[PDB]
Order: sequence, then C-alpha cells, then structure tokens
Amino acid sequence: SMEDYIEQIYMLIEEKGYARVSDIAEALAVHPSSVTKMVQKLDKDEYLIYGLVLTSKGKKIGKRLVYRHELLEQFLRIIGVDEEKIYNDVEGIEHHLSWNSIDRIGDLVQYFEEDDARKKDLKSIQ
Amino acid sequence: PSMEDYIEQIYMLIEEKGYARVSDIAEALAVHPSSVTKMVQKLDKDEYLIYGLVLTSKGKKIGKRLVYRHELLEQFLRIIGVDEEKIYNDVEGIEHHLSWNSIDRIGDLVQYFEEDDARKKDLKSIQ
Ligand SMILES: [Fe+2]
Ligand SMILES: [Fe+2]
Ligand SMILES: [Fe+2]
Ligand SMILES: [Fe+2]
Repeated sequence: SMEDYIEQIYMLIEEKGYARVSDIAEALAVHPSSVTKMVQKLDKDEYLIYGLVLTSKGKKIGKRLVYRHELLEQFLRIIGVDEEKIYNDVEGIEHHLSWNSIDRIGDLVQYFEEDDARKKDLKSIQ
Repeated sequence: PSMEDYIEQIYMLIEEKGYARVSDIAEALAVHPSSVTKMVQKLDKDEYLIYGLVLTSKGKKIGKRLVYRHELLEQFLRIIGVDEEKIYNDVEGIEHHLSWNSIDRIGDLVQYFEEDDARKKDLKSIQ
C-alpha cells in the first residue's frame, strides 16, 4: 500500500497543489485514520514531511509510479484491451512487475507508436 | 495463496505425478499444510475437487486455463526481451490480476511476433 499512497499523494499535489488527508482517504477508499497511520510511516521512511510535502525521495518515486501507471494503460490500450477493463487491469499488475518488464513494455509501446502499420498488422491478427 | 494459485499447482501436480499430495502442494506453494487442507476443503465446497485429491470437470477446466495463462505470459515477457531470470516471478505476480480480455489480447500479440521474425528483430532494434 506504500506505493499506492505515494502515487496518490503525488497525483493530488500535481492536481491541486496539496494533499489533504480527506482527499487521500477518498481516492484510496479508506478511513482517514488509516491515512494518518500510513503518513506517519512515510514520514519515518523520509518520503514526506508535514501540510503534506514530498521529499525529493518521495517525489522521484511518485513520478516513477505515475509513469508506470500511464505506460501500462497505454500498453493495454495499444494491444486493444477494452478501455473499460484497462484501469482495473493496470492497478492489479502495476506494482508486481520488475523494472526490466516495465522497461521492455516501454520499448514495445514505442515499437507500435513508431509506425502505425505495426498497429494495423496487430489488428489484423485479431 | 489465492484459490487460483491452488488450482494451478494441483492441476500441475496431477499432470506431473498423476496425483496431488497435500505435502506436495504445501511445498509447491511454500505454505504450511494447514493453509492447504483448509483451502482444499474450500475448493471441495465450491465443487472444484473431491477427496486422494481428484479435480471435478470444473476444476480441470480452470486448472487447464491457469496453466495456459501462466505459459502464455511467460512467453510474452520472453518475446519482448525480459531477462529470463525475472520472468517467473513477474508472471506469478500478475497472472491472476488480468481480465480475460487482457490475456486474449496478449495472446494475439504473441501470435503477432510469432508469425514474422522481422517483427522480433525490429523490436530488438528499438531496445
Ligand atoms: Fe497498487
Ligand atoms: Fe496506478
Ligand atoms: Fe496468483
Ligand atoms: Fe502461475
């Protein structure tokens, strides 16, 4: 859950300029008290300080996590997964992949983006 | 482990040995036998198997789908160039969090690279 929270805190600060406990609580579908506990843990491990401000360490990771999520949505979208199924598929796999897999998926995405004909040929197989 | 993890290993053990011992399941999933015996009672409740352990047609159906899923996903990461050493753990982590939709489209993607090595080569060039 540590990564889920930092992904969330990062996204809110980028969206609003700050990360309210109630906003984290709502985005994650948890009770505020749960948020508290985790925040004190992220503060202990130096991902943030107290409102909430990400340290450089928490920023790098937040940026990575938003990048992994977007890349995985894009990958499932390119290979033709139903848009409605993409978000839940990504959430489920995103934190369980090695960086090696992520980067190779990164290269595959680039593969298809670099020449629409490849997208067309894949669509043909389908 | 999840229900699917268990069906997956039980199906494999039967395919390997002809039978599925509780001890072999525990060792395969690195769990205590108790975690196994209680999951087995649940699998039996849901009519995936019976008591040794025999899969019902419903259990064989699922087990077979799961072994297919595992193989396909390893093949996928293999093809796009993930270090072989990393592949097993990645597949174990995602296999049971992907919709059938995503599985099938990954299937299609594997078929895509399979039918023209030139595509494989072009993928390598980008890397
Ligand atoms: Fe997650
Ligand atoms: Fe995500
Ligand atoms: Fe699993
Ligand atoms: Fe598996």
